Amino acid sequence: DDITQQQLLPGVKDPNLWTVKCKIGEERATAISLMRKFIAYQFTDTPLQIKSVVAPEHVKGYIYVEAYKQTHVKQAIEGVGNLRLGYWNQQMVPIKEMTDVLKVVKEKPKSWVRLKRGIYKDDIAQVDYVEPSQNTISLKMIPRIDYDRIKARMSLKDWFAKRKKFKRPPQRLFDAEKIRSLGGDVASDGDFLIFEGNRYSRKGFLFKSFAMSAVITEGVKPTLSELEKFEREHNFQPGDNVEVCEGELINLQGKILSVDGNKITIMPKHEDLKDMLEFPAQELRKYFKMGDHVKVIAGRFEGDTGLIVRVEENFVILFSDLTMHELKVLPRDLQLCSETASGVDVGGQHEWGELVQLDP
Amino acid sequence: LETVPKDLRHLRACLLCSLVKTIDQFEYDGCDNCDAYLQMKGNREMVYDCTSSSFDGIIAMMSPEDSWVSKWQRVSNFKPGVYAVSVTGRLPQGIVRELKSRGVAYKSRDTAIKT
Amino acid sequence: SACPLRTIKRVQFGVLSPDELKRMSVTEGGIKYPETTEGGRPKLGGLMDPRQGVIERTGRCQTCAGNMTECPGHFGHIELAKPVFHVGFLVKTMKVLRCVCFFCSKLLVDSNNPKIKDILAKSKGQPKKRLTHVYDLCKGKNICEGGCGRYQPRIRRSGLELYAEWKHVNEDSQEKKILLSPERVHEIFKRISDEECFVLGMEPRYARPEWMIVTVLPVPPLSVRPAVVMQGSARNQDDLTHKLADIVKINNQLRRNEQNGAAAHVIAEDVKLLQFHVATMVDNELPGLPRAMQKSGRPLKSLKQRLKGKEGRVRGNL
Amino acid sequence: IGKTVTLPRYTKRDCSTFLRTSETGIVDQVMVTLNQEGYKFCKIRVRSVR
Amino acid sequence: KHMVDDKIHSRARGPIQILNRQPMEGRSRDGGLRFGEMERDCQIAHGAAQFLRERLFEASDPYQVHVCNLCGIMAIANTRTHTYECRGCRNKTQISLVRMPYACKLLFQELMSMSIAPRMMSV
Amino acid sequence: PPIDLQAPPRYLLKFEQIYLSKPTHWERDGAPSPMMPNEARLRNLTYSAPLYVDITKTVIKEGEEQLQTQHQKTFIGKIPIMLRSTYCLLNGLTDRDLCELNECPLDPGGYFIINGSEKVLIAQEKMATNTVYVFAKKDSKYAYTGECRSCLENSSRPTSTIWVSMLARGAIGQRIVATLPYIKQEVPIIIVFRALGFVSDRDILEHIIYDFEDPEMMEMVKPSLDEAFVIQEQNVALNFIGSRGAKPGVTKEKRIKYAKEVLQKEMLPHVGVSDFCETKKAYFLGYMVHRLLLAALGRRELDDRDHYGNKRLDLAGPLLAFLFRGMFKNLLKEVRIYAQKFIDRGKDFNLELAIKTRIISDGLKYSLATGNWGDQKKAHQARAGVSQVLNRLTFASTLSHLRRLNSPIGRDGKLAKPRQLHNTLWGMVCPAETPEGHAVGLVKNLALMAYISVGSQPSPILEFLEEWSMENLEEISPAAIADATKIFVNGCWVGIHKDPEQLMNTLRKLRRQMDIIVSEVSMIRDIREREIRIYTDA
Amino acid sequence: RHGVNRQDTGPLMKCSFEETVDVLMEAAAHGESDPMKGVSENIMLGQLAP
DNA sequence: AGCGGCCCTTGTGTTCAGGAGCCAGCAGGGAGCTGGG
DNA sequence: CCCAGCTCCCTGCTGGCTCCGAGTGGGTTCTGCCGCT
Ligand SMILES: [Zn+2]
Ligand SMILES: [Zn+2]
Ligand SMILES: [Zn+2]
Repeated sequence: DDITQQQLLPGVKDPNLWTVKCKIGEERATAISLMRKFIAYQFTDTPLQIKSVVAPEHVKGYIYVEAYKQTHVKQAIEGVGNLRLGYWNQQMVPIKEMTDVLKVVKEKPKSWVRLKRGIYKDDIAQVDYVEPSQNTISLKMIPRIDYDRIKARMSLKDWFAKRKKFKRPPQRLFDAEKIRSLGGDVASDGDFLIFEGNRYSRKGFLFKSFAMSAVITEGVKPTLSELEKFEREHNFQPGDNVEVCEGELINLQGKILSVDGNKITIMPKHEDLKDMLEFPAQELRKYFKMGDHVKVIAGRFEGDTGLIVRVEENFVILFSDLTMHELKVLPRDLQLCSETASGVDVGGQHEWGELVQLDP
Repeated sequence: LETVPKDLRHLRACLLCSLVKTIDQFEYDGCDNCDAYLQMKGNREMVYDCTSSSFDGIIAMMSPEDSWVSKWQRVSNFKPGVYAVSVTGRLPQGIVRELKSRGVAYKSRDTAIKT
Repeated sequence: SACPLRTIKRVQFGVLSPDELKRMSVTEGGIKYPETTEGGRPKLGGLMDPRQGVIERTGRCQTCAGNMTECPGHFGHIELAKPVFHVGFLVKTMKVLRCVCFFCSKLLVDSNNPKIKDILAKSKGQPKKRLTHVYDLCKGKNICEGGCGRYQPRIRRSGLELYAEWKHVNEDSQEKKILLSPERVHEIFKRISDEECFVLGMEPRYARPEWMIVTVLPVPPLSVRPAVVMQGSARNQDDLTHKLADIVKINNQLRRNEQNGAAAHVIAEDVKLLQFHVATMVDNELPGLPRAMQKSGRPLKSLKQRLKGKEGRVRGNL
Repeated sequence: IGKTVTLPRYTKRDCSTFLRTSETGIVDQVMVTLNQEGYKFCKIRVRSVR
Repeated sequence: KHMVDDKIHSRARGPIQILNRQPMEGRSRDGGLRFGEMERDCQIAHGAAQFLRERLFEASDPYQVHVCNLCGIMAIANTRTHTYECRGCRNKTQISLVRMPYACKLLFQELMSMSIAPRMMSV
Repeated sequence: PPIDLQAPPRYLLKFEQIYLSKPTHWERDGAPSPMMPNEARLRNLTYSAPLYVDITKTVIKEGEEQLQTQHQKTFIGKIPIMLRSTYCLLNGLTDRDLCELNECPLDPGGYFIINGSEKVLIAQEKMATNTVYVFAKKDSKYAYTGECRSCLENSSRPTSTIWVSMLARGAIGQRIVATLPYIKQEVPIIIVFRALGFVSDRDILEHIIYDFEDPEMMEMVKPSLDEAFVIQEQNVALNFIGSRGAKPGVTKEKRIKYAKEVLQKEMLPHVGVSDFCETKKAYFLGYMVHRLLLAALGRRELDDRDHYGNKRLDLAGPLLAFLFRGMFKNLLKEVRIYAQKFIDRGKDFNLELAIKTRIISDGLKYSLATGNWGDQKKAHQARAGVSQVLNRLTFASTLSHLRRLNSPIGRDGKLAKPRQLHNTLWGMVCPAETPEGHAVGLVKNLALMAYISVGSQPSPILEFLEEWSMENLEEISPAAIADATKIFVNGCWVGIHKDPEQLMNTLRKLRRQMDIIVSEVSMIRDIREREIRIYTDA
Repeated sequence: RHGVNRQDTGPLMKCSFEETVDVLMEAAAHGESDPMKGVSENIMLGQLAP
């Protein structure tokens, strides 16, 4: 097939392709209408001389035309509303890119998402299953149930009728005993529990289905507190000493001159080695020498500084300046930083040297 | 105008013809050039088995003989019409064997790269 | 305050290396959100990054923990998807390109050559003169010599685009006219050597030619582009803020079109638009190009205009 | 012109209009109308003897 | 119409512009008079360097900043904790306080926005 | 032009006539109110009256079935009304009535009220259109340049400016070349004539020169013939022009078509725009060339740019007319888009929904409020200054402001020539009153007795001339031109005559008797030349 | 601008005179240092001029 | 209801300071060299 | 042992870019809206 494709490659004699701007989402309709016009025009005195029309999906807002001349393309596209903008300018696709144009490329559960509108908006959720055909997805999140409503036994429709002046309930784990005490009816369906036409998990999470358009799937990232309620990576920064644990050049310590993502491709400077090597993240390891400052970005006690009396293969040991207690952390989680720990407060609730009233 | 799909809904692309039509149009007429072998007309099931609703792109061939894109898609021999850029799936194994007995080579229309 | 007071003995100028820009910036991972707030909460990854400074009066900087007055602005940065020519440096870039070859990225005249030795001796402490003379010599030359012996095309400028046009290309048919890309220029400049840079006149310590190409666009802090609380609750954003929002939008669009396969043509179009936006942000008066238009057809005010002349920062405020 | 705006010492921010600094005089007259959009709209003419 | 009462104007530390901290403009805003370029030049001719310094720096927009002695760039100075740090050099001790006009600070920031290093060598 | 659409169904949508109400204002209940001008001032309203039109929408689908419907008094916006004008509600009111309405009787009016702010339109100077001015510009590559800012009576197309330059001396001779609208290169005049359809050099020189006994003229024009010789055919010249065009069409046919369109429509529009106007266009072009030759040889003095008789004052009339023309074009475009989008689906539309009165109303308000005379989005490209806030410091100040004049030259210019007081300004402009600032000499005021014509149709004058012994340009032969007296009407060379003295006597008698020629009309007989120019321009 | 800025005075002084942005572009590109000698430079820095 | 695009009418359009001087790019022409006869 | 290319260089021209005094007091309009998704 590949050999025949070689003989099928384009040439000067073969007709060319031109790009034409068009409205978004109407490429199929435009192409069908164009063919109906050309077939109608076949019996007329002026037949369209364009050889073919392409409406790719991966590309949006554009249609391509195969024709002998641009004037032929112009005549073909004339009279079409969606091609009004395109008619002013026709772009000549290069021969090399024509094949790329024809080429097409054809190709998640337990992911964090958010909601756009509704009473559950601004609530983090985890995906359970996605049904593209039905355009709906299942999200497990912290339930929002009002206990006063259950106590007073108000209808959901009435609540929606008077929703204008009613405050939304907070986020709390579902409890069956609480509703039993409040007098509400609780039904059991296997692992899930049915209450007011909704399935609740034993743990307390609320599972519900919502439209993809309503759901948010871009620019979404949970917070640490949210992850706590619901409950590889590397930390390499400039000016840090790393060792080459694996590879031909082993037991060599270099400085982190650069930083990248999956493949860091650092340029380490080893002892008596002016030249810089190339190592990926997995080959790279974080190791430090004895009697040096170390900071922990992530760990049991993050944002802490200490000095290491030893360095075990996987359990580095340091002493926090805050208190004389041992602290064992992953060497990868460890870092070297001559700078003192800033200890900046989070959320600026209180400032350094700020009066507070613990008791009157 | 018969070759042209009647509407944008219920669109499908032939796994062999590489032609794009609607299921009802396929049943009424079928492939312009694939009728003798496929026998699509007269059986809705045959239409389902020979055409898939998942396809990528469409190109209309006004003159396949002199159309380079048609030559690239190997639809130059076919009469002018609307042909999909690529189709998903493959024809039934039994139909592949009958085509082999008939002496007509079968080639997959899955031109799109898989990743 | 505890730091000792000092006067100023000199000011060293140069170009901020992208690595230096990243290290300076407090917006880790750059900036990826054209929006300023998030339900009234200034988005950290947005333009109104609290790290970059204090937003509201009586607030405090998330970075320096200083109020309005005490706080100086802290920069952000934007990782441009593709390299982009810096309009202010465009002429110097063209001169450097004419100076070096495409392939060796070497000088079209060897340093050991007596003429270049003479120019170096003559223009000591005068990098501008050094550059002009070396540019003349490399205009004279047309091949690479211990170089690749290849044919250096002529460089032509067209607004924000550069075209390398070969006459008598090395091979029988390789290329005749190519739209040189910022990425290609950046690669050539990176390949250039430090000693060659000094010969050109650019002290490599303070200015490397590759730095001339924008890759990590700096982001001025809020104080530079302050947003004014309006009589209406709708805060009014700065012109630079709007331009940065446009640039961020184009950058995110291009980044998406890269992370997912997109037509090389649309990639080129996004690159062109991003180049135009950055160039206008630097200077909104380049002849020929369209003028960036805020709304209702009122042109923006670039940094170059801020500093340009009377009523500017220098004459108007210093 | 004592004016206030409802916020999103509470729930009200002052948006009053003061007399121009260093100026003085006596309120000549006051007129109250509705602008094109029905909003209350007051003009105050103040006269100062020079 | 032009009467002295509508033109008399004076100022002593009134409100200042937002962009730059210099005195506001116009007497309706309790602004400050413009010590213009020719005034600067006349003072230069007089040789009153200290008066010129007062007029252009201490009486218009005095400002203080912290600068890394190594890279000569403004550094983050949490005066509360007295935590002075330059990210680029990762140093904390070699930081110098520098007094300059806020307009000059703004100019330097704008240049660095233009991707220029107006490095600030206190040495 | 009426707007026609195709989805097949086709619509006409032609406008017929306008009806303008008086200033009215609606509250929430919909009650119209008579806005006292004082009320508009007080409530920051806009003194404008609603405007209306008659529209005829005829539909044809098949079988020439006409669906002609008419919508009458279609509201299309509001027009601010100059106070005390005919259509203002204070018109003709007694002093007692004005006092009752709280309006100073001595108040002269002549200003609009936009959002309660008084605004006054400053007359804007400009070079008189439809005229041939020869200027010597040694600074340029041209020894001399004739110029004509042709412009039809009324046309959305701005004035088409055409130049006819003589190249500075230094191959052998000096060549005459014309720069046309929508052409980026000059064109040999002989080439232009041949494109117009005059190949015989005899005919071309008949059009340009009128006395072939003038070897001076004829030798001086020889070099242009020498330059333009190879092109001997009208089609060849048209192809040449099309190629020279901004975007020449590869096809020679389309190039020639584009060139023919440019000649017929874009060149000397006031001479004509319809086909068969080629003879008139050729004669006018020949006259322009003749003026250039006379100036080059010094037989005729160069026109003085600052000579005020060569200037026109766009009062509120023409300025508002221009703004409204642009705005009406925008409204028609928007209605076209709306109707097209609805008919694309086969479904019909409502012209009432299509109409956006806001276009006209808001555009007029914005222009008269910001003084930016042009589209809001093109604020910079527009010229500001017009429509200043009326100066009410004193009655004298108000009168001066209402009688203000402005030169659009631009304050930045350091040329003292335009700023200088000119002799022509005698009796027309106050020689003393002028700002002493940077705008000295550029802003003027009208002398007490001064008065500006509002313009009038020259049709009755043309009819009288035809009744008279005047001979039509096409009718006459080139020979008679030499001795006869040319006759211009607003720059349109209409014909010639043989007794200019008694002709002028008749014209002056008619004007004095106020019979056919209104007072505003001006008539000039350049006795030294052989021209009689009659102007009814505003 | 030409005669003055072609001198080897200082980027800050040249920019204060004319072609501010172009002067600073050249200074940045060539990595030149202003020796803080001129009165204009000292004035801009707000330190006692010489 | 929020994001995207955009109106300069002539898609092709008038002067948004015009003019006064520097500086860069390129056409052209001559001086002189040099591999063929 | 000339010599027509061919290189190098200088002239000259054209075209492009930046500047055009200092301050002051007032005023108004505007800082999106509609089609598409
Ligand atoms: Zn801060
Ligand atoms: Zn090379
Ligand atoms: Zn530093």
